[PDB]
Amino acid sequence: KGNNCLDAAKACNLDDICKKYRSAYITPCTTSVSNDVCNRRKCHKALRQFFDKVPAKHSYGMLFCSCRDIACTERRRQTIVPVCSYEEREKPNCLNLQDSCKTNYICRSRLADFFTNCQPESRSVSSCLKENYADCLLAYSGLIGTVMTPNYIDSSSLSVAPWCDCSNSGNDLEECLKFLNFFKDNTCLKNAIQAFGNGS
Amino acid sequence: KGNNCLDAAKACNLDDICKKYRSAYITPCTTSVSNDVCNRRKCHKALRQFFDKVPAKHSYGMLFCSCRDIACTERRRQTIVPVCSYEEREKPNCLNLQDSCKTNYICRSRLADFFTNCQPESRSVSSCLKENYADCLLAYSGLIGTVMTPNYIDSSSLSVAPWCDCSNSGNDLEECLKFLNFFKDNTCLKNAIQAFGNGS
Amino acid sequence: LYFSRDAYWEKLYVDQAAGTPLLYVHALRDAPEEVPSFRLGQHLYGTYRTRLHENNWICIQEDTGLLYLNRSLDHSSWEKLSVRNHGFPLLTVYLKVFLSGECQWPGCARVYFSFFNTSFPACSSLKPRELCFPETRPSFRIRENRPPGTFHQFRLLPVQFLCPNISVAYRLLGLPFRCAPDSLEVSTRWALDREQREKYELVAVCTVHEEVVMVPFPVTVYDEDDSAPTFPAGVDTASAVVEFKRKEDTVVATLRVFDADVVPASGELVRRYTSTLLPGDTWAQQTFRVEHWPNETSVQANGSFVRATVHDYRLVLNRNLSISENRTMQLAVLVNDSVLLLHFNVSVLPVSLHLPSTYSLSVSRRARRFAQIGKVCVENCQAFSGINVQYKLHSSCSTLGVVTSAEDTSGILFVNPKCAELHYMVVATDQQTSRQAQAQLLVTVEGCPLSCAVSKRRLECEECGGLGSPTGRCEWRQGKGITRNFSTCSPSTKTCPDGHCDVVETQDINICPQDCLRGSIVGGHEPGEPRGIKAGYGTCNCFPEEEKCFCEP
Amino acid sequence: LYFSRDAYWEKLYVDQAAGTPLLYVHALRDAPEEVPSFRLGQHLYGTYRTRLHENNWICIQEDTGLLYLNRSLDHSSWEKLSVRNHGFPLLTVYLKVFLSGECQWPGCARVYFSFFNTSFPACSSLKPRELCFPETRPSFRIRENRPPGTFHQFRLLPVQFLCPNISVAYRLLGLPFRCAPDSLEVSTRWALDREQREKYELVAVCTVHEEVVMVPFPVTVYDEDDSAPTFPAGVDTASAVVEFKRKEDTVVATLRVFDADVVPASGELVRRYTSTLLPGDTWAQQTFRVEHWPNETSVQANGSFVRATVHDYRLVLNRNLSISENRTMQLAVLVNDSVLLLHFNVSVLPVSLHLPSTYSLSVSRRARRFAQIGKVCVENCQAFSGINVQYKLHSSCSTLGVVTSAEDTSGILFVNPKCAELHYMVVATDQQTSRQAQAQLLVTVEGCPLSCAVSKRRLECEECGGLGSPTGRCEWRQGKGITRNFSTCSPSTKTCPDGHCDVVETQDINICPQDCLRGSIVGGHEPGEPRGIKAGYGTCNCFPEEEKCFCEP
Amino acid sequence: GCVLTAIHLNVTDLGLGYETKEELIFRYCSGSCDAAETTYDKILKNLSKVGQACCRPIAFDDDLSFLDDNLVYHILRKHSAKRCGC
Amino acid sequence: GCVLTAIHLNVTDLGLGYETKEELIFRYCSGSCDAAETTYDKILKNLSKVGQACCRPIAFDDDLSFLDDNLVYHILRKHSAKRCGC
Ligand SMILES: [Ca+2]
Ligand SMILES: [Ca+2]
Ligand SMILES: [Ca+2]
Ligand SMILES: [Ca+2]
Ligand SMILES: [Ca+2]
Ligand SMILES: [Ca+2]
Ligand SMILES: [Ca+2]
Ligand SMILES: [Ca+2]
Repeated sequence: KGNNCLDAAKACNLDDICKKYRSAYITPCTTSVSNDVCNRRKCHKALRQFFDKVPAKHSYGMLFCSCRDIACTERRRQTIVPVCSYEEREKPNCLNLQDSCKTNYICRSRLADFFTNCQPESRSVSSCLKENYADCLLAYSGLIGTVMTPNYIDSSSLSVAPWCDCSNSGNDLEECLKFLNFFKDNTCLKNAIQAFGNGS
Repeated sequence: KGNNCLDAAKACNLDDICKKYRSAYITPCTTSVSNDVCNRRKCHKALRQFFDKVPAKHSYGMLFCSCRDIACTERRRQTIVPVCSYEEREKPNCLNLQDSCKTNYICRSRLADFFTNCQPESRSVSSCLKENYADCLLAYSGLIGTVMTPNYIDSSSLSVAPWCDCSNSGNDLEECLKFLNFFKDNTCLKNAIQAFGNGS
Repeated sequence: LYFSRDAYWEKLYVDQAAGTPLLYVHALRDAPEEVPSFRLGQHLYGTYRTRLHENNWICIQEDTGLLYLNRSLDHSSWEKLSVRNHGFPLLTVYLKVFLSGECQWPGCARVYFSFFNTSFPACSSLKPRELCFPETRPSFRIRENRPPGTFHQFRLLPVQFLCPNISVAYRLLGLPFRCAPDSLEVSTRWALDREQREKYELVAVCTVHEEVVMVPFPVTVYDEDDSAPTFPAGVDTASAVVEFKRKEDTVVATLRVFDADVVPASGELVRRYTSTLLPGDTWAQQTFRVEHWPNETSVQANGSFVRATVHDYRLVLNRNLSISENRTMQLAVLVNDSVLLLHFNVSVLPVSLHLPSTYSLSVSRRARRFAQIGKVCVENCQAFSGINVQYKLHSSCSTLGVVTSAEDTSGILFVNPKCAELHYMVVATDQQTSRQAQAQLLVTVEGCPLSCAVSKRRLECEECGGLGSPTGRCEWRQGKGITRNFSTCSPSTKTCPDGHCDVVETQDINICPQDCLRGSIVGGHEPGEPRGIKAGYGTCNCFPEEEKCFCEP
Repeated sequence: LYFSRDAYWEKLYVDQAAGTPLLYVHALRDAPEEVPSFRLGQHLYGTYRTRLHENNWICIQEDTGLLYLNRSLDHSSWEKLSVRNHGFPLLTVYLKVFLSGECQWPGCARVYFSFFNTSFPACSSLKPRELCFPETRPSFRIRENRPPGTFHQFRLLPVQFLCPNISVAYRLLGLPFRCAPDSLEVSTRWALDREQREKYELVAVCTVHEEVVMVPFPVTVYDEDDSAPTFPAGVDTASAVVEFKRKEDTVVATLRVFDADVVPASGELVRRYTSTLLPGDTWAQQTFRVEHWPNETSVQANGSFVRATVHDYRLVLNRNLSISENRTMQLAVLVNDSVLLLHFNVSVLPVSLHLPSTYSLSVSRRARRFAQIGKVCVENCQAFSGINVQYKLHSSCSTLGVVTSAEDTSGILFVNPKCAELHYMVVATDQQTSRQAQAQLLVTVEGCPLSCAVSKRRLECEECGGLGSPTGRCEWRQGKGITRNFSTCSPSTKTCPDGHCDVVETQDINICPQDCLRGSIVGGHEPGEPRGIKAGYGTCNCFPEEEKCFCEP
Repeated sequence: GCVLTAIHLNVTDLGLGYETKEELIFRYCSGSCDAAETTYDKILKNLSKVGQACCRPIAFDDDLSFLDDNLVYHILRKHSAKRCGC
Repeated sequence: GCVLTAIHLNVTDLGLGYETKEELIFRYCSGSCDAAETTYDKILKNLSKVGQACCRPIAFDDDLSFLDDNLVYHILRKHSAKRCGC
């Protein structure tokens, strides 16, 4: 039957503007050069211009296609190519990733947005405001393409994480987890994902 | 078997430079315009550039192909298109044609050359000098393309004439014939034609 | 005083004596008082008129015009000159003879000499063919109506001067030419006129010792203005009535004048044969002119074909006349010849502008834009030439429309809700005169590419319509090689595949292109002389937005 | 003085009394002299840290750190504030607690309040689940090795202050944590250390009236630099002999140091764990360096997985060494931790340049230019890394030629009249040391497109030769989908269709393009990571003058 | 003649071996020409199974690219057309 | 591929219907191309009797003209080639 992700791909690639700037974020991410595997810098530049120019219902479909089987969850994690753009040889520490985002302008824009937007506070209805979903959405999918890249880990759930852990942390560890599980276990972002995947 | 004229045409059109400037003298002579039959001026300009630029053995072959049957003599007269370039509605008087050549620079060049060159004087061997044939040749074929155009009349012989007669002449009549039959009955030019048509 | 000939021929050799006579000369007389004096030139002119050296060898008798050697000829002289000869073979030098620059008749006559390497040959080596006359024949030139005299002398002077022991005789054949016995001057008894006879090619008889020789003898007789203009046997004046054309120019009346001369030739014919228009009203100078061109003809007068001039005079219009002119005049012309009287009855009649008032026609309502239906014509259809009768269509529903074609000044009408009968008061106006008229149309109405030329086959043209259709559909015309009968899916079967490009076809460039495109047809073609097709091979179809057609079977 | 927790939760309602106690606070002691003083903040901070209004309703006891209402709460107060709430639903405001800007532990602790629209609910509407502990669980934070004390108090103060007729009890489960009867302060008997245990998630027991409730209790134990560097059970110093590579950088020797702390984290690890190189000859500073990077690991010490650091020290080369170096030193390193002694036996041996002198090989004379034949190799083939041993070919007939490949520093020899045996004295030179050698070659000689890649089929490659052939002809390699085993008519079957682009292949751009073109292959491809092919579909043939290849079945 | 036609397809229906399911909108040129249109082609028809004119494009569009299943992006240049000609 | 080839012919062998016997030297372009050379043509081969690339010229020469039998000159423009391409 396929899934929601291939049909969302049909939704994007049929519009030729989504397709053209798709190829824009494709091209430097997979021409391997001498003694690398790609260029990380050009690839991330081109992802940022994709998630700035092309409108919502193509891209957030493919990024937030709701899943019912396992290859869906695979392709759910696959949405920005870890192997070239997210993964590296090592995971640094998460405060290192935070300050390296803090030396980046657009990254800090997206990170302050995500601090603002998908916040799981006290008892509203679905742990959100339900109409700041899009601002929640334009937070997370906003965060794509800068040095702080979130992506999926748990295929069997909706817990996302960047490329670090709380190793080598010492005193700030729990604060690290206060940051880290903020990407991993958000009730508000998971409600937003389920709401966008039901068809809102 | 053909004749000397079609083989001389094979001689010209095989060289592409003769062919290209052939088309140069072709083109304005046979695109009929409104209330004319051609342009006489452009056609004669283009004949003059043909008989200045392209060398000898192509053109003087077709112009001086020696004849043995009647359609040869036809094509012998045909060599510059009377209907557009030589014939008109009327023949003027021959002194009128002479002074109208005298108001033309290049025409007077060719006419003084022909006065100089094909002269039938007292008893040399073939009424010529036999090595001023080419100067004889570059006289007559020099005269092509200016307003004094010689062409054949008697198909059965080699007597050429321009587009006039000695009508309306009065006192200068015999002098007219002194001019006129100078194109018509030259022993020197006819010896030159026979010599070029034997293969000299 | 003029010379009977122009060019003289005599031969020289080595070591001839001094006082050896060469030739006599001859000069005719236009008056009996005319005493021919004679003197020589100075430089031996060579081949291509090259001055060679001062002639000191030769003297002349003025009284007889006799050339004779004062000094003798030798190889020191003839190799001194043959180097100056510019590397050319020597057989011709010459002099000048003035009698009272470039030497020409009647002021001058150039005399040749043909030298040879040998000396004077002996008397037995001379055949009697060359004892009578030299080889290059004389050409005798006599004006008519003169004091008649002597123009030729026979004897070869070196021959009898150095071989006198051979009896040589010369004579001639109601002719004024006679040869005296015992004196070999050729004389003419009375004066000649061209108007009786003009060619005399006689024979001079020579007798040697034995051989008798016959030789040519041409005489050309000249002419004078001994003639005044003359009518051709009772034809004085023609007339006609200016009726229909009214173009800027049209020949109206034509007269013939016979002056029996030739002498005012085609160059100075402007200066003498002037068509002096005798005056009258100045309106004729606005509206008429007299043209005059000759052509010369020959006629039998006394057995020869004597020629003279024919002078025609024509009345040609000068401007585009208006319609309403109603006048008459008598236009006179004086004729000079260096003086005849001519006239012309010229009357101008006006034209009625009575268009046929009541006329009806039916139109198929399925017709497309620019649809040829009917001919509006004035009462004199094929006859107007310089009058701009323009058609205006006042109406009282927009389907039809008329523009006058400038060819016939006739009307071909075109297409520019329950209204199947209309009323078009056709107004027939003019531009140069404000006179219009009007008439009643009672028009009765009876209920794929853009152009027709894009079509290719027979039923493809007949089952589909284009832009200019009066019938809704187009029409296939179908008719050797590079010929004017070609084939096309044309709109207007008498006007599209036709040979004329009217204003019906040229408003927007889709209507009828075969007669009106400006492209470049590929194929065995022959270009239409305005434009378009004059001939095309096989089938010819057109694509006008690219501005191109094709001829291809 | 630090806080046992960071964030405190308590609920408010409408019309509670003045003097109504909210909560106690707790502050631990790093020294017994440390007297925790307590004072409040000023502005009720709202959602997204918005200052709302001056809190005048609430006072505190510094001595117990007790929050209690001085003024009462009413709808005039809570609609005054919910407008300032920026149009957001109100359930959370908070304050600051300094004890001696942005509020953080250990200088500050922010205390929340969760107001509700209703007033204080009655005693029977309170389930015993929410009579013991609030919903948001505490998080207890204790440093090791401190004056042990009290960090938590049990009683919900509005509950017993306004429903005192319910008997409520609290207790706890060789642990230093104890709960006193008749006084519900939680205390720790002796001081903790992380190095024995580090996680204590216990259970506090609550008893209502009847229901007994069990709740979580997490305690995190911190760490200190109570540790100096330590060897890992008798491992003090390693050694090795600098033998073959001589690259600019290569790790030589590696030691492990165990400091049992974690506390100098990855940020300030530059400032404390400094690898102080103890001096000696200054040549080691030219030629060696000490690199130091940690990685932290966990270990069982008393049943918990206590973690600490592992500090490795490595000797890495600093420059491309020359060949002839023959020395030895003992390099010492001091290790700081805020101080251990280390050393290294480092000896440099030179390399002989003895090329094998006598070696012979046969060459087919039909071979083309750039023809791979034989391997020249020095005595230690796969072992040199930073030495430029260049090959010079002195000869004593020009057929062969050698350039050293910079990969192996080995020689692949190429083709650059009755002469079928030659003598090539192969001279093996260096650049950084003038030491060369030489050897004897006794070469024995034994009697269509431009490139090979233009070929397409099997016999088309095998029956025709290209440019780089040592055999005269080319060679077809033949081997799923977008895979590294592709097929081509390649020249050098171990070097052309290979994955490496050497200096044999890159002189003129015709030799072996599949591994060395820079074009853009059409087809199901996968680009070669330098250039060329990494994978290609079907058959792949090349046209190099257009600089383009094609993959197509 | 040679005219433009848009279509919907899968990149799997391109069949280059890329491991995805994603798609494209593809615009091609179809329809034969007038089959002679010069003297030279008439003489080619006179002399002769290879033959007359074809339908081709006259330019190319901007790129088309995507993701596969296996962690890898794939690019395409020179793949679909805008304007069509003989 | 598409390459240049000179030839000798008659204008009668052009067969446009001109009434002469005179001749010409004619230079044409022959030979087929590589038959795919882009992704788009691969997808055209996937979708489909009209098809792949052709041999054409890239410019034209100077004019060619002559006389017929019947008193008349005849002109030709755009008739023979110099350089050949796909
Ligand atoms: Ca008279
Ligand atoms: Ca007279
Ligand atoms: Ca007169
Ligand atoms: Ca027409
Ligand atoms: Ca400790
Ligand atoms: Ca410690
Ligand atoms: Ca330590
Ligand atoms: Ca290689």
